[PDB]
Amino acid sequence: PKIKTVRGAAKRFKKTGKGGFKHKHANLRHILTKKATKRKRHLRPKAMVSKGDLGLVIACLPYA
Amino acid sequence: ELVLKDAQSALTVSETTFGRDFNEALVHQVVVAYAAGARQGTRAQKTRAEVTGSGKKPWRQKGTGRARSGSIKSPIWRSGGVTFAARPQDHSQKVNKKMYRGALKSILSELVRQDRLIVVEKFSVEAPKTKLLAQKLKDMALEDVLIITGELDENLFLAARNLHKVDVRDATGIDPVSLIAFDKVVMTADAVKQVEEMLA
Amino acid sequence: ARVKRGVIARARHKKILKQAKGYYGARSRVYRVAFQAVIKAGQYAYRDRRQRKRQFRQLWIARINAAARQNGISYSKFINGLKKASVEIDRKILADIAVFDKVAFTALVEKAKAA
Amino acid sequence: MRLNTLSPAEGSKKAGKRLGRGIGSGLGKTGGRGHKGQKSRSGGGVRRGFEGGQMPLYRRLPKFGFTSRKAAITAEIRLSDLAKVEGGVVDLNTLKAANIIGIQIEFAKVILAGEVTTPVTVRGLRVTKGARAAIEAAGGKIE
RNA sequence: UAGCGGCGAGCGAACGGGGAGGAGCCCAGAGCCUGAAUCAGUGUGUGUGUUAGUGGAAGCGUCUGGAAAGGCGCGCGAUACAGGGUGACAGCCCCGUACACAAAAAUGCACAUGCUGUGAGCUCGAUGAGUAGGGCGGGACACGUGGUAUCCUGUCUGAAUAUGGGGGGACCAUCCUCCAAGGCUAAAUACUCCUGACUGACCGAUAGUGAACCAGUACCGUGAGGGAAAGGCGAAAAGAACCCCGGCGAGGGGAGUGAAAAAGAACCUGAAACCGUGUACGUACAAGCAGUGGGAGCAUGCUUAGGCGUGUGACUGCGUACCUUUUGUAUAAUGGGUCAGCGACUUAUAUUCUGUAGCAAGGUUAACCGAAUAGGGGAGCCGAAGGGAAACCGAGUCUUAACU
Ligand SMILES: [K+]
Ligand SMILES: [K+]
Ligand SMILES: [Mg+2]
Ligand SMILES: [Mg+2]
Ligand SMILES: [Mg+2]
Ligand SMILES: [Mg+2]
Ligand SMILES: [Mg+2]
Ligand SMILES: [Mg+2]
Ligand SMILES: [Mg+2]
Ligand SMILES: [Mg+2]
Ligand SMILES: [Mg+2]
Ligand SMILES: [Mg+2]
Ligand SMILES: [Mg+2]
Ligand SMILES: [Mg+2]
Ligand SMILES: [Mg+2]
Ligand SMILES: [Mg+2]
Ligand SMILES: [Mg+2]
Ligand SMILES: [Mg+2]
Ligand SMILES: [Mg+2]
Ligand SMILES: [Mg+2]
Ligand SMILES: [Mg+2]
Ligand SMILES: [Mg+2]
Ligand SMILES: [Mg+2]
Ligand SMILES: [Mg+2]
Ligand SMILES: [Mg+2]
Ligand SMILES: [Mg+2]
Ligand SMILES: [Mg+2]
Ligand SMILES: [Mg+2]
Ligand SMILES: [Mg+2]
Ligand SMILES: [Mg+2]
Ligand SMILES: [Mg+2]
Ligand SMILES: [Mg+2]
Ligand SMILES: [Mg+2]
Ligand SMILES: [Mg+2]
Ligand SMILES: [Mg+2]
Ligand SMILES: [Mg+2]
Ligand SMILES: [Mg+2]
Ligand SMILES: [Mg+2]
Ligand SMILES: [Mg+2]
Ligand SMILES: [Mg+2]
Ligand SMILES: [Mg+2]
Ligand SMILES: [Mg+2]
Ligand SMILES: [Mg+2]
Ligand SMILES: [Mg+2]
Ligand SMILES: [Mg+2]
Ligand SMILES: [Mg+2]
Ligand SMILES: [Mg+2]
Ligand SMILES: [Mg+2]
Ligand SMILES: [Mg+2]
Ligand SMILES: [Mg+2]
Ligand SMILES: [Mg+2]
Ligand SMILES: [Mg+2]
Ligand SMILES: [Mg+2]
Ligand SMILES: [Mg+2]
Ligand SMILES: [Mg+2]
Ligand SMILES: [Mg+2]
Ligand SMILES: [Mg+2]
Ligand SMILES: [Mg+2]
Ligand SMILES: [Mg+2]
Ligand SMILES: [Mg+2]
Ligand SMILES: [Mg+2]
Ligand SMILES: [Mg+2]
Ligand SMILES: [Mg+2]
Ligand SMILES: [Mg+2]
Ligand SMILES: [Mg+2]
Ligand SMILES: [Mg+2]
Ligand SMILES: [Mg+2]
Ligand SMILES: [Mg+2]
Ligand SMILES: [Mg+2]
Ligand SMILES: [Mg+2]
Ligand SMILES: [Mg+2]
Ligand SMILES: [Mg+2]
Ligand SMILES: [Mg+2]
Ligand SMILES: [Mg+2]
Ligand SMILES: [Mg+2]
Ligand SMILES: [Mg+2]
Ligand SMILES: [Mg+2]
Ligand SMILES: [Mg+2]
Ligand SMILES: [Mg+2]
Ligand SMILES: [Mg+2]
Ligand SMILES: [Mg+2]
Ligand SMILES: [Mg+2]
Ligand SMILES: [Mg+2]
Ligand SMILES: [Mg+2]
Ligand SMILES: [Mg+2]
Ligand SMILES: [Mg+2]
Ligand SMILES: [Mg+2]
Ligand SMILES: [Mg+2]
Ligand SMILES: [Mg+2]
Ligand SMILES: [Mg+2]
Ligand SMILES: [Mg+2]
Ligand SMILES: [Mg+2]
Ligand SMILES: [Mg+2]
Ligand SMILES: [Mg+2]
Ligand SMILES: [Mg+2]
Ligand SMILES: [Mg+2]
Ligand SMILES: [Mg+2]
Ligand SMILES: [Mg+2]
Ligand SMILES: [Mg+2]
Ligand SMILES: [Mg+2]
Ligand SMILES: [Mg+2]
Ligand SMILES: [Mg+2]
Ligand SMILES: [Mg+2]
Ligand SMILES: [Mg+2]
Ligand SMILES: [Mg+2]
Ligand SMILES: [Mg+2]
Ligand SMILES: [Mg+2]
Ligand SMILES: [Mg+2]
Ligand SMILES: [Mg+2]
Ligand SMILES: [Mg+2]
Ligand SMILES: [Mg+2]
Ligand SMILES: [Mg+2]
Ligand SMILES: [Mg+2]
Ligand SMILES: [Mg+2]
Ligand SMILES: [Mg+2]
Ligand SMILES: [Mg+2]
Ligand SMILES: [Mg+2]
Ligand SMILES: [Mg+2]
Ligand SMILES: [Mg+2]
Ligand SMILES: [Mg+2]
Ligand SMILES: [Mg+2]
Ligand SMILES: [Mg+2]
Ligand SMILES: [Mg+2]
Ligand SMILES: [Mg+2]
Ligand SMILES: [Mg+2]
Ligand SMILES: [Mg+2]
Ligand SMILES: [Mg+2]
Ligand SMILES: [Mg+2]
Ligand SMILES: [Mg+2]
Ligand SMILES: [Mg+2]
Ligand SMILES: [Mg+2]
Ligand SMILES: [Mg+2]
Ligand SMILES: [Mg+2]
Ligand SMILES: [Mg+2]
Ligand SMILES: [Mg+2]
Ligand SMILES: [Mg+2]
Ligand SMILES: [Mg+2]
Ligand SMILES: [Mg+2]
Ligand SMILES: [Mg+2]
Ligand SMILES: [Mg+2]
Ligand SMILES: [Mg+2]
Ligand SMILES: [Mg+2]
Ligand SMILES: [Mg+2]
Ligand SMILES: [Mg+2]
Ligand SMILES: [Mg+2]
Ligand SMILES: [Mg+2]
Ligand SMILES: [Mg+2]
Ligand SMILES: [Mg+2]
Ligand SMILES: [Mg+2]
Ligand SMILES: [Mg+2]
Ligand SMILES: [Mg+2]
Ligand SMILES: [Mg+2]
Ligand SMILES: [Mg+2]
Ligand SMILES: [Mg+2]
Ligand SMILES: [Mg+2]
Ligand SMILES: [Mg+2]
Ligand SMILES: [Mg+2]
Ligand SMILES: [Mg+2]
Ligand SMILES: [Mg+2]
Ligand SMILES: [Mg+2]
Ligand SMILES: [Mg+2]
Ligand SMILES: [Mg+2]
Ligand SMILES: [Mg+2]
Ligand SMILES: [Mg+2]
Ligand SMILES: [Mg+2]
Ligand SMILES: [Mg+2]
Ligand SMILES: [Mg+2]
Ligand SMILES: [Mg+2]
Ligand SMILES: [Mg+2]
Ligand SMILES: [Mg+2]
Ligand SMILES: [Mg+2]
Ligand SMILES: [Mg+2]
Ligand SMILES: [Mg+2]
Ligand SMILES: [Mg+2]
Ligand SMILES: [Mg+2]
Ligand SMILES: [Mg+2]
Repeated sequence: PKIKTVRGAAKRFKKTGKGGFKHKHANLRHILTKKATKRKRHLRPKAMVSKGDLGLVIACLPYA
Repeated sequence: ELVLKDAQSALTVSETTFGRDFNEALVHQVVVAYAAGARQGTRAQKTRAEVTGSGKKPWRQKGTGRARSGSIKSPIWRSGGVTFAARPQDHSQKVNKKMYRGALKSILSELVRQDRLIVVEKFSVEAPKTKLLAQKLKDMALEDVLIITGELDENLFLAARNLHKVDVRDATGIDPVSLIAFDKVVMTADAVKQVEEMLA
Repeated sequence: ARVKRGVIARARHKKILKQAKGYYGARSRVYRVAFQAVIKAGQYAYRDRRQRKRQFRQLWIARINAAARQNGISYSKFINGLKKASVEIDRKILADIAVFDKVAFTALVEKAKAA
Repeated sequence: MRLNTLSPAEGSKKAGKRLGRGIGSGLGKTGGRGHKGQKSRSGGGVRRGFEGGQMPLYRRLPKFGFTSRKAAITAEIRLSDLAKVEGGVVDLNTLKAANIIGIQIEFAKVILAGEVTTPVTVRGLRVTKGARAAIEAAGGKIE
């Protein structure tokens, strides 16, 4: 049978041109008023997955 | 060109299709794949599941001095098991059109270099009789041959069944293993023309 | 393609049991026991190629040390006597000479007495 | 060449790992899978994205976005693969019969992929600013 | 993939496209006219299968040998060299085979077809009510009540019925499309107790069925049920008349048969553990993984006037099995009485990487038809473009009012 993609992983990562994956930063859902705006600003844009935890992502979604 | 043995006519052929370097790996792959495609692969053993018997424990886990057993059907036990039982399976491995054509083009060109390929004009026996075909191959110094023909004639095809060293394929139905197998290939001028257009 | 393995196994066991020929009891008869014996034999054999070169040196030294003390010099002073006279002759031969040609050997002890 | 004299290219075939076949084999007794633990066990090994019970990366991170229904049915026509249809008319249905874009694609776009020669009148397709310069430089009109 | 999902584990479409295969109808009924299409009894000649079968080509001499089919020499058939048997391996000895044939009788199909027995075409109409829908509770849909369409119904209700109604994924309005609440229908599709032929990089007696053998047997269990072991003399029984020892025994030795009787029915080959008998050497003051270095003697085959090669091994240096598991094992931790046989990284499909081969801005086909692994088939897939949540823009683009 075909490999099933880990769907939850498909909904949190997106494949970039070179091969890596963009993902949204954690700590930006609730409890925002106590956070400084400089954090919240820096957490807003999408960010790349580190080389340590890349193999875990590549495994759980083999298609794209 | 392909010189004939009863005419000496300059039969012009494509320099590619009948004049390439011998790509050995390609030909080996195509002939191995062809030979694989011949396998029917009809077999099975029976796993510990499929063997007849019960799922009873022969003896209880403890207390007995025996080595803890769980089934009479286990592969380490005699009579019933075979750990990785076989199953019927399609061995027919895939071969790229271009690789197959390229391999034929290759092996069909080495018959010119090695002088196995005896290209001829009209090749047909009188009546459906092996006796005649046998007598006419004696003139040509041929014994083991693959007589490839354009118009497949009953007179010829029916006079080469019983001859083990003579096979009569149609120009459409040439094969990688067959061209290599037979000591000579007696090809008809029409068959060369068909094979030329087929391989391209 | 099922592979029976009785022809090969037998040949493999029979090979080792041929190397264990001469050993006591099960060590010659019984593959499972022989195979250990044949390995340990090889281990000891490998070891004792090293020990052979040690034992013989001792043996020779003890012959030379005996043969020199009959002439009145100890092995320790004798070898220094030979080395200070730049004599290149080894223990193997000195020990051979000591036994066979004592009248010759005596000359080396004089040659050593010079130094 | 004979049926026997054939041989493969050097490097093509590589035998294959055969575990549990003596000392000399190298791998043999614990078929290259160490001593004990879940990974040594037959049918062992943890599932994908399992970090020992720590909350996995694909769950500690937040989920974002929505999949567009429209993007599925739009195409990105490379300018090089444009003069391969019917002289110089590329509506959409003509471009589809050339097998350049899929059947269920109603919107399409011609981007600056490079290389045009013949004059192509592009009618209906949305055209890029870089491609509009090229297509017109070659001679072709738009709309 | 879109979705679903303690948005976890996992579950997972549809539209659309390519193929196989194709076919449609009948009632809720009046008309002029009607046996016409149709499927319907059954006969009925037919075809051409099935159940018995018939014919079916061409070899000879020498050489080993128990025996020739084998070696060598000369031939001959071949629409037949598939295969099996015959005293060893047979195109021509036999049985078959290709091929040509064959039914008194019983049947399976495929066209005429007399017909108990059956209606087209018309006009006109009608066009499925406790039903659709709803509330309540459940289940089915990829879809877990979720914004949840659609389907089914236990329960309580309840329309309009063709200017009518259902559906287009909450819902509404326009557009579009269909006609529910009555039915029927071959093919492509699934399967093989069983029958016939043929085929295997399937097994060859611990394998292959549990079962090559009188096996679902012996045997075990109150019973349901479980469930073995066990193949082979030789070409031919020519299966050992007779004589001898013994109890008219078993068993043996002769004789005879045979190529062979260490092929004598406990029968091809006949391994190992294990047990003997005979030789050579060692061994009754010597301590221990039993060997290994060194090494005398004795016994030996050879040669030769050389020494070796073996067998043994007095004395002597060193030396605590193997596997496992462990920081670490002679360990008094595990496992093994021995031998022989079997006994554990496979398979399929996806995916990524490496080698390799093809072709390269291209590469490649799937099911499918075809009959021969070719050739079609490019439906599709992957690549040549990315950024953005997305619209969208695009060698850029997102960010932001804009960004050096
Ligand atoms: K025997
Ligand atoms: K000791
Ligand atoms: Mg990319
Ligand atoms: Mg920072
Ligand atoms: Mg994909
Ligand atoms: Mg090569
Ligand atoms: Mg079962
Ligand atoms: Mg039970
Ligand atoms: Mg015990
Ligand atoms: Mg079995
Ligand atoms: Mg494979
Ligand atoms: Mg076999
Ligand atoms: Mg073997
Ligand atoms: Mg000894
Ligand atoms: Mg022995
Ligand atoms: Mg030393
Ligand atoms: Mg040293
Ligand atoms: Mg010195
Ligand atoms: Mg290599
Ligand atoms: Mg393999
Ligand atoms: Mg290795
Ligand atoms: Mg290792
Ligand atoms: Mg290796
Ligand atoms: Mg081991
Ligand atoms: Mg272990
Ligand atoms: Mg453990
Ligand atoms: Mg481990
Ligand atoms: Mg399991
Ligand atoms: Mg398991
Ligand atoms: Mg695993
Ligand atoms: Mg297409
Ligand atoms: Mg621009
Ligand atoms: Mg939770
Ligand atoms: Mg399911
Ligand atoms: Mg599943
Ligand atoms: Mg369409
Ligand atoms: Mg089509
Ligand atoms: Mg379709
Ligand atoms: Mg079709
Ligand atoms: Mg068909
Ligand atoms: Mg059809
Ligand atoms: Mg069709
Ligand atoms: Mg039809
Ligand atoms: Mg119609
Ligand atoms: Mg109809
Ligand atoms: Mg009604
Ligand atoms: Mg007939
Ligand atoms: Mg007959
Ligand atoms: Mg005959
Ligand atoms: Mg004679
Ligand atoms: Mg005679
Ligand atoms: Mg003679
Ligand atoms: Mg004779
Ligand atoms: Mg005789
Ligand atoms: Mg004869
Ligand atoms: Mg001979
Ligand atoms: Mg002749
Ligand atoms: Mg023959
Ligand atoms: Mg014989
Ligand atoms: Mg022969
Ligand atoms: Mg003959
Ligand atoms: Mg035969
Ligand atoms: Mg012959
Ligand atoms: Mg016929
Ligand atoms: Mg009849
Ligand atoms: Mg008759
Ligand atoms: Mg009849
Ligand atoms: Mg109706
Ligand atoms: Mg009604
Ligand atoms: Mg409804
Ligand atoms: Mg309802
Ligand atoms: Mg509604
Ligand atoms: Mg509804
Ligand atoms: Mg409702
Ligand atoms: Mg209510
Ligand atoms: Mg409700
Ligand atoms: Mg409801
Ligand atoms: Mg519910
Ligand atoms: Mg459900
Ligand atoms: Mg939701
Ligand atoms: Mg909501
Ligand atoms: Mg609705
Ligand atoms: Mg109506
Ligand atoms: Mg109307
Ligand atoms: Mg109307
Ligand atoms: Mg209305
Ligand atoms: Mg309406
Ligand atoms: Mg609809
Ligand atoms: Mg609907
Ligand atoms: Mg509506
Ligand atoms: Mg809608
Ligand atoms: Mg929807
Ligand atoms: Mg829909
Ligand atoms: Mg409306
Ligand atoms: Mg209706
Ligand atoms: Mg109507
Ligand atoms: Mg309804
Ligand atoms: Mg209906
Ligand atoms: Mg209903
Ligand atoms: Mg109903
Ligand atoms: Mg209906
Ligand atoms: Mg019917
Ligand atoms: Mg039918
Ligand atoms: Mg066949
Ligand atoms: Mg075969
Ligand atoms: Mg087989
Ligand atoms: Mg066999
Ligand atoms: Mg058996
Ligand atoms: Mg046997
Ligand atoms: Mg047996
Ligand atoms: Mg059984
Ligand atoms: Mg009983
Ligand atoms: Mg037997
Ligand atoms: Mg018999
Ligand atoms: Mg026999
Ligand atoms: Mg007798
Ligand atoms: Mg008497
Ligand atoms: Mg008597
Ligand atoms: Mg008596
Ligand atoms: Mg008596
Ligand atoms: Mg008597
Ligand atoms: Mg008597
Ligand atoms: Mg007797
Ligand atoms: Mg006798
Ligand atoms: Mg006799
Ligand atoms: Mg005789
Ligand atoms: Mg004999
Ligand atoms: Mg006897
Ligand atoms: Mg005799
Ligand atoms: Mg014998
Ligand atoms: Mg008897
Ligand atoms: Mg016996
Ligand atoms: Mg016996
Ligand atoms: Mg027997
Ligand atoms: Mg025999
Ligand atoms: Mg026997
Ligand atoms: Mg015996
Ligand atoms: Mg023995
Ligand atoms: Mg003696
Ligand atoms: Mg003695
Ligand atoms: Mg003695
Ligand atoms: Mg003594
Ligand atoms: Mg003594
Ligand atoms: Mg003792
Ligand atoms: Mg001691
Ligand atoms: Mg000792
Ligand atoms: Mg002596
Ligand atoms: Mg002597
Ligand atoms: Mg010796
Ligand atoms: Mg020690
Ligand atoms: Mg010691
Ligand atoms: Mg352990
Ligand atoms: Mg360990
Ligand atoms: Mg342990
Ligand atoms: Mg411990
Ligand atoms: Mg111990
Ligand atoms: Mg220790
Ligand atoms: Mg112990
Ligand atoms: Mg202790
Ligand atoms: Mg102890
Ligand atoms: Mg213990
Ligand atoms: Mg333990
Ligand atoms: Mg152990
Ligand atoms: Mg024990
Ligand atoms: Mg594996
Ligand atoms: Mg792939
Ligand atoms: Mg790559
Ligand atoms: Mg290139
Ligand atoms: Mg192409
Ligand atoms: Mg088919
Ligand atoms: Mg088509
Ligand atoms: Mg085409
Ligand atoms: Mg096409
Ligand atoms: Mg790529
Ligand atoms: Mg921009
Ligand atoms: Mg801007």
